[PDB]
Amino acid sequence: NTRHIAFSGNKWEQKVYSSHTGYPGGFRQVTAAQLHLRDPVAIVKLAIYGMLPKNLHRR
Amino acid sequence: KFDIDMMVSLLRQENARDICVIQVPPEMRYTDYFVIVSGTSTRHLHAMAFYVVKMYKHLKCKRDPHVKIEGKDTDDWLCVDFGSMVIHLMLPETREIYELEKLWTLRSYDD
Amino acid sequence: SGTWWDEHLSEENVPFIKQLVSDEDKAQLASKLCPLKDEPWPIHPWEPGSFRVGLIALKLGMMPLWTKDGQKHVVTLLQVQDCHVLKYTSKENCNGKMATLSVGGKTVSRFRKATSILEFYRELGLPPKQTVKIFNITDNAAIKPGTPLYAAHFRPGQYVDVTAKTIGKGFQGVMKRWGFKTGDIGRVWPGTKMPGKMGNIYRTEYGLKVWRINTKHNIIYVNGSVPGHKNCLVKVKDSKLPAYKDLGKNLPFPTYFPDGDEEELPEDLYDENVCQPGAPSITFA
Amino acid sequence: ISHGRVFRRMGLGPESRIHLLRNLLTGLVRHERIEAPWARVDEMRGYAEKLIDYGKLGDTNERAMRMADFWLTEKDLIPKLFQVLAPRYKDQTGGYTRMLQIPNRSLDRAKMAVIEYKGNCLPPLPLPRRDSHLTLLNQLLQGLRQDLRQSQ
Amino acid sequence: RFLSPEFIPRRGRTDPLKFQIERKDMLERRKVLHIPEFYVGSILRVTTADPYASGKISQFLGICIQRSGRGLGATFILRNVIEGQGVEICFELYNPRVQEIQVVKLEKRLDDSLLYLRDALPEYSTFDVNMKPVVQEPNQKVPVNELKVKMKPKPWSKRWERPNFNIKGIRFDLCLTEQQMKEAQKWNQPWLEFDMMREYDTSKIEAAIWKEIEASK
Amino acid sequence: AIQKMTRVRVVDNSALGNSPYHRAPRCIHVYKKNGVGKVGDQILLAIKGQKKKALIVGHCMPGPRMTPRFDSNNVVLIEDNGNPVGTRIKTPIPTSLRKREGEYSKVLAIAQNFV
RNA sequence: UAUCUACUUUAUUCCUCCCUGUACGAAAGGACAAGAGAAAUAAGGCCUACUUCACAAAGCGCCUUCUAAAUGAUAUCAUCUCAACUUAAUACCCACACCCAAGAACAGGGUU
Ligand SMILES: [Mg+2]
Ligand SMILES: [Mg+2]
Ligand SMILES: [Mg+2]
Repeated sequence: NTRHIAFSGNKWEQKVYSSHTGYPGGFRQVTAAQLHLRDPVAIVKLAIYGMLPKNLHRR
Repeated sequence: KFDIDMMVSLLRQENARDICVIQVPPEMRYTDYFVIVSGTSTRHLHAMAFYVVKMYKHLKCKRDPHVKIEGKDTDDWLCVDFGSMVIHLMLPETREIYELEKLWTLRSYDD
Repeated sequence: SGTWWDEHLSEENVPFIKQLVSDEDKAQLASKLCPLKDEPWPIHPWEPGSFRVGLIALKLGMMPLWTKDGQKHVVTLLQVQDCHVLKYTSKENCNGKMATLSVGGKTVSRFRKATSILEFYRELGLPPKQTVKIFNITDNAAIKPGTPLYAAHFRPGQYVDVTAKTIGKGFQGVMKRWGFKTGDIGRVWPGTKMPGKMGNIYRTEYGLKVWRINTKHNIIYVNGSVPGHKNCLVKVKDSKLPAYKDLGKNLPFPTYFPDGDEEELPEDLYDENVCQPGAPSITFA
Repeated sequence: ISHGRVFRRMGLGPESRIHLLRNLLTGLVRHERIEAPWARVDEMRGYAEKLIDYGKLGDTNERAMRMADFWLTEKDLIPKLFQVLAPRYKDQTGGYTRMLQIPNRSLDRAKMAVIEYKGNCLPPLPLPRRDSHLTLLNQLLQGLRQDLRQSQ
Repeated sequence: RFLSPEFIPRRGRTDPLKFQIERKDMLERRKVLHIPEFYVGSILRVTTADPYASGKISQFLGICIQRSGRGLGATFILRNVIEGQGVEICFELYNPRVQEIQVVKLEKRLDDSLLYLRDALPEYSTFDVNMKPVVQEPNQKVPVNELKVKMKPKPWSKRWERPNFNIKGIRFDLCLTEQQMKEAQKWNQPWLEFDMMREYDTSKIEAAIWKEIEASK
Repeated sequence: AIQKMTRVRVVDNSALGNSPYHRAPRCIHVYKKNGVGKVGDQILLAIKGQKKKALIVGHCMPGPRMTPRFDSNNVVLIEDNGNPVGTRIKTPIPTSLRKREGEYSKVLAIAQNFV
């Protein structure tokens, strides 16, 4: 049920997920709502992936 | 239809000041009918230009191409070309200096 | 050691195997000429929003083609040589958005293919095609695998998209490849334009008018230029351009079937604006 | 980009490639068998068969005698081309030469080739034979040919 | 027999079926319009419809100075000077807005391409517009007109003196020095006439094409 | 192609053209985005220290097929308002002036001949 | 004389014309949009013609280019609401030897 997450406050509209395709001009900032409409896994997935220890056991 | 008879109707109905046409023979592959017509002033020639494109556009011939008035910015000269015929609205002084009536009757027999 | 097919054959047995295998290729191409006297799949009418099959054609070359307004149109010929439907996969087994038809063209030697491919074509009952391209397609257009596709799958007036490998120019430098010739950035960005191998890549020309199809020799006469050299295989589908997304009313929807025998086609279909050869010399009166 | 470029570029120019090939062709009209490096040999093979097709146009033909006069640097070979080689091949229409590979040259390890003219007095080359018709696979296929003939 | 150059393909690795198709359309045009025998010296007059006049036709007369192009898209460019001005037109032989191609004066010049006439005297390029078609007899070879023309001064269109052009219709003696002649014999390439792999033999091509001609009849 | 700096053979009955002058008339500007003029474009032109608009009537590089190709860069003068300076044009003019968008009807009343 | 890092195939615009000299204004004035055109550039191809040339490669040549409303509370009216409610990416790609439109080598395609 990770489509049915619940952000507290205005985090649906304020929190931004920024990535970069390595090409020039390829900087892509996308809010939490838009990214939740793309893939309803990626918010919980990015949250966990940030919580884990930044090493090689992470993946 | 929009024939040269209808053009005589448009210009005598406007009361064009001076009329002289030449039937261009089919070899000299420009047009069939070569109309030379003068008027009062730039307002007159301009307004009768918009009148004759108004009547041709409104009249008939949808498949036939829309026709652009040439030389809207110049004062003395004005010219509009159709399928069969081409009208030249100008001034009789401009007619005196460009002497078109001599040319389309004397193709190699003039200056 | 590795072998090839010809290696251990005597002088007596080489043309025997050529005539044998060639004759079975002709018989297998000849047996598939009646798809409707066979047991086809249920033929549906055209629904608004459905896609149908494309083709694979040789690029024969170019020639001019004058329209009734007296303007040249350079036209590539595209011969359809032994095009057939090879496998249908539904959307459930594909895990794509849409069903797919695999279609292949130009019969090629059986002595020069991997054995998985020869088992594939053996079970299918066909001589192996050179290329297999895959078409995204709705459920309504799905011909049974093993059926011939013809030139009259397209009709004049239809717009079409063609994909082929571009003529490879090998390793070229910046002036030919890209057509030209920071400090604080201590590195070269990805996708920087540098020398490298030009051409030999798939490119698609979009929205090409079909001017004339020749039903006898199975030629398509398409406007302008198609990617690829002569005698190259192209993938000819109906155009995706959104100005041309609804004109599948008059096109034969699964595919054209000469086996249907209903109101058979002439030598060559022309578009309305094409000056045919044999017509009187055109006058603009 | 060399699509459809049919000629090897050789020697030290176009003129020099035509003089290299002319020396090889002269060598092969004289001796009727040549070892030379491979690319030079198949370039010259193209020229050699054409040269016989000019030899069959008759001694009395003026154009043929111009071509033979250019292409044969030793002039005694021009009677040979119009009375030995061209009468030899008056039956068959093509395939006057055969080319094989030698093992590579000991000196600089170049791909080597022989061309000879077919039907010459020299000892024959060890030609690559097809396998015997009496082998296992050839007898199975002979039997299969006998069955497909029994269909009629 | 005269087979017009547009039917003979240039060599290349294209498919013969494509020329089967082209020749089919070319003969289907030759039913409607009569394409006559003409060489690269002959004086032609061509009647064409005009895309700009309403179904009026026109006539251009001149010298065919080039017969380039093979297949259905084949051209010939003819030249004339009128009003002290040189004009050339590339005519497509199978463009369906041509109505007749009359051969005024069938004659062959010394060369295969008379592009040097751009640098000759304008008298060698002028012709009468209303000139009458000279009558040729039915059963005879063509009159090979030789006319070594006279050239205007040195800055030509191309260096016609160079032997890669093989120009024959020049009086070079009037308009070139012996030193510049011997300089022009530097670019000779004497071997080039003698290699047998550059020679494209159109003989069996001619055979299959004449059975294409006869079979279309 | 008539670019900048090209020598120009003026065909008119104009005073500027048929007057003798030590400099050949040559183009200065071409009124397209690229600086290349074809049959039926306007250019600036230097005649007798006088820049002057002009209209290209035939050039020497080949165009499409059935159109003519001249052996000079024939050019007809024109004034700023758009009516031509000339009165007669002797050298032939292509009919390809008829289709193009711009002032061409004024010039086609002047031609002795048409090619 | 390149050792290391990095890298080496991620459609716009002008003019014309029409709609229209209508909408809008009240006269002067004067639209949009969408459409047809012609150009130009960029991007991607291609050689039928033309041109440099000639089993081909090219361009000067041709082809293609897809926040605003209503309603409405705090503050019974109103109020666009950091009040709530309602309403306004497809395509592409996917299985020895000899010749090659494939190619620096390797690889690739073809060899019926
Ligand atoms: Mg850095
Ligand atoms: Mg070397
Ligand atoms: Mg030049």
